[PDB]
Amino acid sequence: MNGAIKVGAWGGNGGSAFDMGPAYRIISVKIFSGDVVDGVDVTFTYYGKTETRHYGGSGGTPHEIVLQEGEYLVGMAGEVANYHGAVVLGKLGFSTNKKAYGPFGNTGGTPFSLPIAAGKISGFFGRGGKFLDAIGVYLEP
Amino acid sequence: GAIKVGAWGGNGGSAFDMGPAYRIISVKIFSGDVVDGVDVTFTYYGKTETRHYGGSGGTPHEIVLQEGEYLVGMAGEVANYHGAVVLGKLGFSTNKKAYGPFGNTGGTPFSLPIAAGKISGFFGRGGKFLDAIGVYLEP
Ligand SMILES: C[C@@H]1O[C@@H](O)[C@@H](O)[C@H](O)[C@@H]1O
Ligand SMILES: C[C@@H]1O[C@@H](O)[C@@H](O)[C@H](O)[C@@H]1O
Ligand SMILES: [Cl-]
Ligand SMILES: [Cl-]
Ligand SMILES: [Cl-]
Ligand SMILES: [Cl-]
Ligand SMILES: [Cl-]
Repeated sequence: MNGAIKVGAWGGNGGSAFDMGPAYRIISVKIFSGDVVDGVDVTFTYYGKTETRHYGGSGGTPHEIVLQEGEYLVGMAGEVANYHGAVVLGKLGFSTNKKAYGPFGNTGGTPFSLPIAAGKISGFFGRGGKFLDAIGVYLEP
Repeated sequence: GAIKVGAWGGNGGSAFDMGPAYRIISVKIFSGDVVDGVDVTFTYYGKTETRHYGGSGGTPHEIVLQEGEYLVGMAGEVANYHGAVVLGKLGFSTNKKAYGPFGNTGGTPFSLPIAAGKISGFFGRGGKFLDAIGVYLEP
């Protein structure tokens, strides 16, 4: 994009592209998991108004990360998994400058990790179908 | 300023920190069983410098960047090796080719695809082998 740093897409090539773009501020992220990651719902500030986007499928059970002020997403790790034929995220977690969350989901696979020594996660993108085939992030300082 | 991603690997060795370069020219990865070391050669504020990270061992494999060839990928495997935790395998992708991975000791893998941006620099820890490595990213 427009001076943007986009990192990954980890996962399979199934499903449909989704691209959140960068946010001014991520308010909350909400991961839906059972066996795998079903989806992610994101809520953020763009242009001064609140927006919420719904990625991946609609299944699974929510795990909500509510960023306090001064809390930033500075890590994301998971496991790329075969699952009933499709390659999707079997596990997904996140770290802020305060706590870790997850990983959510119960299907192991080939792991990925993204420690962000400097910067934060500013947005998301990836692939979505019945479940969360794949996920990447936007970065910024 | 910068966007630093990772340090994948162990906590032994001494830290290193190339900082971001203007352009990267070549990366050289010495490996045997594991990843012994990396040489980087790059331009920086009108100079040309080289740095060697980690040890003296291994057989080299060179990535020489062409006109408008960026590093847009790094990937390998964190490893326990006769004690120390080190890069056991390591490879890069340019926007034209994949290279490697070099080294022959699996373990727990990592992948950093860059969909938008480039690797402009390295940091990490090194000793006799390449204990840990991370990268600086830029648009
Ligand atoms: C109630 C449980 O909460 C977490 O442990 C999830 O990983 C499970 O999938 C389930 O939602
Ligand atoms: C390969 C997969 O096998 C089982 O997991 C089924 O329930 C799926 O629908 C698919 O058939
Ligand atoms: Cl140094
Ligand atoms: Cl470069
Ligand atoms: Cl040196
Ligand atoms: Cl570029
Ligand atoms: Cl060592």
